[PDB]
Order: sequence, then C-alpha cells, then structure tokens
Amino acid sequence: TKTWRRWHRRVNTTQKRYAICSALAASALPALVMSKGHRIEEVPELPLVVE
Amino acid sequence: PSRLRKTRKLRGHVSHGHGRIGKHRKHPGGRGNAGGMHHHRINFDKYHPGYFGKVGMRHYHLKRNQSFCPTVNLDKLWTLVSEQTRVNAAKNKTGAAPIIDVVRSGYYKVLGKGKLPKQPVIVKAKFFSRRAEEKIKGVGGACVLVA
Amino acid sequence: APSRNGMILKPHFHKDWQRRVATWFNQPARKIRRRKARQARARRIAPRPAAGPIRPIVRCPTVRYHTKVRAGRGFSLEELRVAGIHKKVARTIGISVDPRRRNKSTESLQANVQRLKEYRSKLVLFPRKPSAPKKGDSSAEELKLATQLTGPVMPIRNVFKKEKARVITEEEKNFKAFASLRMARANARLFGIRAKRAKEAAEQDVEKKK
Amino acid sequence: GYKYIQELWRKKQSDVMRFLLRVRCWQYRQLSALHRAPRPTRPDKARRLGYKAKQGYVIYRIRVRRGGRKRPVPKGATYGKPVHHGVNQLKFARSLQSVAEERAGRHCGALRVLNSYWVGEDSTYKFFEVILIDPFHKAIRRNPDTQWITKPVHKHREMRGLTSAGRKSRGLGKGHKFHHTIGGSRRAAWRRRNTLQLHRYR
Amino acid sequence: ALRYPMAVGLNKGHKVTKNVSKPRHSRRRGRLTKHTKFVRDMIREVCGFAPYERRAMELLKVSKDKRALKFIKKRVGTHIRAKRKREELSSVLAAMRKAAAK
RNA sequence: UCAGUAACGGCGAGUGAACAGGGAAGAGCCCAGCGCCGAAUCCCCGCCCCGCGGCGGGGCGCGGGAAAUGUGGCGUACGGA
RNA sequence: CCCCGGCGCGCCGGGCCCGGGUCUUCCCGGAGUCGGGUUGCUUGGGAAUGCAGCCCAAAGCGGGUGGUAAACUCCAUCUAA
Ligand SMILES: [Mg+2]
Ligand SMILES: [Mg+2]
Ligand SMILES: [Mg+2]
Ligand SMILES: [Mg+2]
Ligand SMILES: [Mg+2]
Ligand SMILES: [Mg+2]
Ligand SMILES: [Mg+2]
Ligand SMILES: [Mg+2]
Ligand SMILES: [Mg+2]
Ligand SMILES: [Mg+2]
Ligand SMILES: [Mg+2]
Ligand SMILES: [Mg+2]
Ligand SMILES: [Mg+2]
Ligand SMILES: [Mg+2]
Ligand SMILES: [Mg+2]
Repeated sequence: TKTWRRWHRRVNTTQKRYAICSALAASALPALVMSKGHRIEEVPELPLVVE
Repeated sequence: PSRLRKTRKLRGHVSHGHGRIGKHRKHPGGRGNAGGMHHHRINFDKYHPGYFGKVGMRHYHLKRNQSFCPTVNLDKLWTLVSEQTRVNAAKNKTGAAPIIDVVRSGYYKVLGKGKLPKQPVIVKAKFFSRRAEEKIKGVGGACVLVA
Repeated sequence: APSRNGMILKPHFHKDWQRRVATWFNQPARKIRRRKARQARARRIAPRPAAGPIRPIVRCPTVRYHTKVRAGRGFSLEELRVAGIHKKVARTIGISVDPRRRNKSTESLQANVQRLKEYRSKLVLFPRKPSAPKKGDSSAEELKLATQLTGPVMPIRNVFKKEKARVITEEEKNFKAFASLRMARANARLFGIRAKRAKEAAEQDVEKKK
Repeated sequence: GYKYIQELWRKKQSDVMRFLLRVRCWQYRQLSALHRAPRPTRPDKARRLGYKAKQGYVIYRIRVRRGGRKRPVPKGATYGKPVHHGVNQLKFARSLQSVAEERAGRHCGALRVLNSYWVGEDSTYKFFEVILIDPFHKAIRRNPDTQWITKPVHKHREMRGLTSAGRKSRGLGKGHKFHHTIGGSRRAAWRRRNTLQLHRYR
Repeated sequence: ALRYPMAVGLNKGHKVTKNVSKPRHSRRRGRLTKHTKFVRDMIREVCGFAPYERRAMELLKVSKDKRALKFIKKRVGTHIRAKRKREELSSVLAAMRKAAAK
C-alpha cells in the first residue's frame, strides 16, 4: 500500500447543496425521524423552534 | 470498491480470467507503442492513419498568444448585451442603433452563421468576416473596427 | 499491445518517479501557517494597510491580455516626479517604487498620477514624535479615527465606458470593413517590395537621361 | 591612474606587455605550484574584484596544468555502450580558474575565497591569483561593509560554486538562453520538472 | 474618408499619445569621453600596435583592401568588428601620412 | 495554467520546455572605477574608570605597526558631483 | 509561585551637524573578458541552448539579446565580464 492512494473525493457544489436541501426537507417528516430511531413520540411539533 | 470488482468472482478459477492455453505473460507484444511499423501495422493503419512521417514547416519559438483570436457567431451575438437593449431597440422609434462591443465580451473575430433579428446594430469588433459583414448590411447596421 | 481502437497515449513514467513523488497532505497544515503569519503581520503593522504598499495601474502586454488592466510592481520615478514625491521617501509611506518601468504613453501616466493623488489624499500620517505634532501630519482627530484597511488598497477594477445608442449614418454604412482589412493587410504585406520596385523604376528611368 | 593600468592590461599583444607577461610567466614557472604572494600583482584588477589594501586580505598565486580531463579508467576499457567510449577529447565542466580557487580554498582552509584573476600562462600552465580573506581579523569583523563574509553560510564558496569563476560555470542567469536553470540551480530545476505533483483531490 | 484604427496593416495598434522623457542614463554607456579618449590614445602611443595590425597596415598600404578585410575578419571575428577595426586602421594610416608629409 | 504544448528524436521507441495570465510572499541595495577632500582611515600593545557568562564604551601614551603599489567619507547607472 | 524575552517610558554619557527645487559647469564604469573558429558533453533549443578545453582576440554614438546560416539598412530592448 502506498501513500499516494486517492484518499479525498470532491463533489459538485450544487450537488452538496442538493444534498443539504434534501437532508433538511427530510427532517420535517414524523416518519423519517421516527424511522431513524429518535424518540419523538411527545415532541409538540417537528420543526422544533425555540426562543 | 473491491467488493464490486471482477476479481471477487475470479477466486477459485485457475487462470483468473486470463486463459489456460495462452497464459497471462508479462509483455507478449513489447512495451508501449512498440512495433508500430512491423507487427502492429494493421492497427496503426486501421485506427491511427497518418501517425508516421513529417509534414509542413517547423516554428521554433511559438508563442500561443500572438495568434489569439476567439470568435463569436451572429446567432449568439445578440446574447452579449442585456435583454432590455434588444427589446429597447425593438420598441425604439428614433432609429437609434445599440453598440455591441465584442472585444469587451472577449471575442476578436465575428463569424456570421446564424440569422439576425431585423433591427440595426453597431458591431465593434477587431476582425470581421465577409459574410458576417454582409448579413449586417442586409439587415441595416455598421461594422466598426477597433485596433 | 494496443487494443482495437483507442489513443496513442505516451505516459511519462519511464523514470524512477516513485522516488520523487510530492504529496499535498500538508496543504491544510500550511494554509493555517500562512494565515497565522498573515495575522501576525497584520498585527505587526498596526495601522498600516494589511495588503501592503499601494501598487500602480498597469496594462498588460501580449494582445491576448492587452485590454485588461492589472496591478504592477511600483510607480515609475517619472510618475513620482510628476506627483512630487521623493523616490526615497515614497517607500516610507507605503508607495511602491520600481525604477525599471518606462512610460511611453500618457493616458496611463496621468492615470497613475491621479492614483498617487488619490492615495496621498487618503493617507493618514502619524507624527514622528508622538508627544509633538509636526507640519505634514494628519491631526489627532484623524489619528484617533485611523483604522487598518483590509484587502488591497484602492483596488483596481476593470471599467468600461457606457456608450449610448447612436443612429447610424450612411458613412458608417458605406464602410466596407472586410475589404478595408484585406486591403490594409495587402498594402502591409507588399509595402517593401512595392517601394523597391519603385526605387528601380526611379533608378532605371534616370539612366535614360544621362 | 587605475584606468591607465586598466587600458594597458588590454594590449596583451603589444611589446611591453608581452615582455612583462613573459618574464612574469618565466619567474612563476620556477616557484612552487601554490605559494603566497606578498602583494597583489594587478592592483587595479584586484580592486575591481574587491581587494581593499588593508590587513586580512591575502593573495595566493597558484598554477594549474592546462588541457582537458582524460578519463581515469584502466588502459582503455571504459565498459559501456559506444556512446561513452570517449576518454581523450573530453572537457571538464569547471574552469581552470575555479580549480585554482579551490586548490587555494583547500590548501588554506581557514581563509575565505573572494575572487581570482589571470596573471600568466604558457603551453603547460595557467597562473591565477586568489584573493583570500581572513574572516577572524578585526579589520574585517568590525568593518560592517564586509562582515557578511564571516557568516557560516559562506564556507567554501568555491567548493559550492559561488565565486565569480564558479558561477560562470553553472550556466545560470535570466533569459531565453538560461531556461534549464530556472529555480535554484540545474538540479532544483530538474527536480521540479521531474517531480509529479499529486494533489489530494487530483 | 472614414478611417478607423486597425489591428493589422501598416500603422496597426491602439492609438495612444506617445509622451517623451529623458532617455535612460543606461543607454549613455559606451560613448567616449574627452578624457577616456585621451587615455586610449595616450596608451596607444605607449604600446603601439599588435603583430597582426602591423600586418593589416602593410596590407592597407599596397591597397589590397579586400584581402586586408578578409584578414582582419579571419583574425578578430565578426565582419562588423573587422570593418570597424579597418576604418580606424586606415585613419591612423592617413595620420602617419599627413604627419610625415611635412 | 500555459502543456503533454513549441520543439527534439533510427522524426521509431520515446523525450519535452518557455512567454503571457491568476495566485503565496514582497525589500532592496553596495563597491571598484571617474573626482573631492592636509590619510581626514584601520589593527595591536601599556596604563585609568566602568561594563563585565555573545569581549566592548569612554580617556590617555614624542607607544608600535598597516596603508600613498591607496585607508575612510560623499558617491554607482534609477544618473551622480 | 519561579525564570527567560519582547514590546514601553524617563535619565546619563555619547554620537551625527545633515535636506529638497530650479539653473550653471562638469564626470560617468569591471579584458585573455566578450566575441569568432574548432573539439567534447549537455539541452526541447533544431546552420550549435548552455558549459568546458585549445587557437585568434576586440570595440566604445560601443556591446549583448530580438529562437534559420549570411550581407545591407532601420527600430525595440537592456548595460555583461
Ligand atoms: Mg471457467
Ligand atoms: Mg497457469
Ligand atoms: Mg477474461
Ligand atoms: Mg496472448
Ligand atoms: Mg499483463
Ligand atoms: Mg520486417
Ligand atoms: Mg490482445
Ligand atoms: Mg548569492
Ligand atoms: Mg563566457
Ligand atoms: Mg509570466
Ligand atoms: Mg497575495
Ligand atoms: Mg561606500
Ligand atoms: Mg575610493
Ligand atoms: Mg557524461
Ligand atoms: Mg541526453
């Protein structure tokens, strides 16, 4: 094994932004959060905002 | 991903995908582009025709920026200015003609391929083509030169 | 051995290239070293500009780039003499000076003079003796409102003069551009031999007289 | 005055200067190969090359045998491809002046070589004079115009090819003629051209 | 006429107003001074001439000028330097003539 | 980045830069020479007082040397006196 | 709580006796070096990119460079040893 193996990958900026918007649009769905395992059976509302 | 590669289904077969009769020896044809004239002539003639020989004059100290000339075609000439300049010249009535400066966009020569919209223009450019200038006269317009 | 169809590609790997391999694993560990020493420098020069001495406005050679403008190395001693700044005191108020530059044109010489004025007017000078002001020195009301400017000083921005839409005259429509280009190109490619053929027409037609 | 000795030492084909250079070359051909001179033979050329007539400055005269560099190998037998069968007509890549400056910089290793110059030659010898500085005197230590030579960076300038005669042999310089020494030296250019930059992200 | 600036032709180029300055003091180099000339000739009169300029002079006396130029060119190098050395080697010769003429 | 480019090469195998441009950094200078100055300069030893663990500062010595075969100051191609 | 150092301010004993602008008169440079021939190596550098050995051997409105050898004439560009 050598040290000039390709370790790092580069991604398109518009695709990192597509992935961020897709990872935020999926955090406001009770099913997609209760399926990741979180125990949110008593959260009053999913987009939980505080003062 | 090695787990997706082809050497993961090739465990247990003796020749590892490479032949029982003719083994996978090291260089059974020479290294690189060897035998371009002797035993790889059918390939260097069926796929790289004209690869062998000289032609033309040399140019020792070539500098790639004396011959700089990026061109723009007439079809996308009207794309250099904003939209409220072509429609402002449409709605215009005093015959005024917008000045499209091309060397300001980054092209030196203007080639004339596409159609033009019927309105006058003043094309500032460094070099013009005969047809590019005729398609501009035939619509009414001026071909300014800029050194 | 070549396959059916592909490129004749020459790989430049016939030297012992594994010995001289240069890996960039310290690129993130040197970007922080440069930034750290750049803020140690922006703290060593306290109110002086962080980018450094002001650079002149400068066209580029090489017709590929001779329409953009750039930031040169220093202000030619001609432009410093026009602006009235001693060449040995300019370097002490953050004005860059290289003597190698010539000034063939004027449209750039006056642009760099106007640039020196625009800098020697924005310049807040602190008095050599703190406890005692001097003659050519910004007053303490400025000095207390004198900050350290970030980024380049008086940054250089390519501008284009906005020309409004004229109406085309029949002298503009009379101008055959392509013919004028092919004519100037011919009259330039043939100027020497034409002048020699006419020197022969004038060296022969004189012999007839004598 | 100094420009009179200067314009005089350019008519080497004259009578007076071919008599002087010949009695000088004869007398030099009788002394040792490397001996200290009492005073600079050419005081003008010595000033031009940096010789202040003050304590610490030393002049060594040294003679070197002219001719190329025969290859040090057995009888013939340079085992290799016919390309490198050359032994006789080969040339050395460092001038005989740099070899004079480094036989002085090695015979007297305490002193620092500044420059050298030509004082005569014949068919079998070339005579140079090397301007050695004593870097631990106080006329050189205290005088700040020349206390650069006393720093450890300038050890063996001529073994590292930093004198004038040496720098003339490394083909360095700015221009379209000196492209193969862009960077530090010929090997620091060669390294960057023969070095594969492998970024993290390729 | 409607003449425009052109990138090509006999007067090509963007149009600027060419200023004037005192020429750089570098270009001044090489020119003789009224003192360096005096040193050059005052040492020409001490040394004399080279064993090949004693021959070029005798070749310019019999006026074999072509051979006297091929000799200087072969002996010193470039044709420009040979021509420029011959011009002075004939000016000195006219001096050694306008001298003993009276 | 130019660039696997211009070019080299049984013009085969293969070899192979530079200019420009965008960046990191950014800083200039000094002699000889030519002149001007009463050598206006430097090193060393003896003594005084201090400083004294990177051997210096100041004062004395009809103390010794180096140096006119050229020391120091101004001055170097952007001109300078 | 110990030590080092920097950045600081006073005081002493020293230095240093100083600049720019316009005129006027003056002065200004690095040789067995460049360069040419020839030989060997090296270079992408190809009628020689660079370097080196041997021979010839300079000039000063001169010299070098302007990527094809040479002559003529112009211009650009720096000022080597
Ligand atoms: Mg099988
Ligand atoms: Mg098998
Ligand atoms: Mg298979
Ligand atoms: Mg097979
Ligand atoms: Mg294989
Ligand atoms: Mg066959
Ligand atoms: Mg096959
Ligand atoms: Mg150095
Ligand atoms: Mg040389
Ligand atoms: Mg560049
Ligand atoms: Mg930067
Ligand atoms: Mg000095
Ligand atoms: Mg002096
Ligand atoms: Mg070898
Ligand atoms: Mg080779």
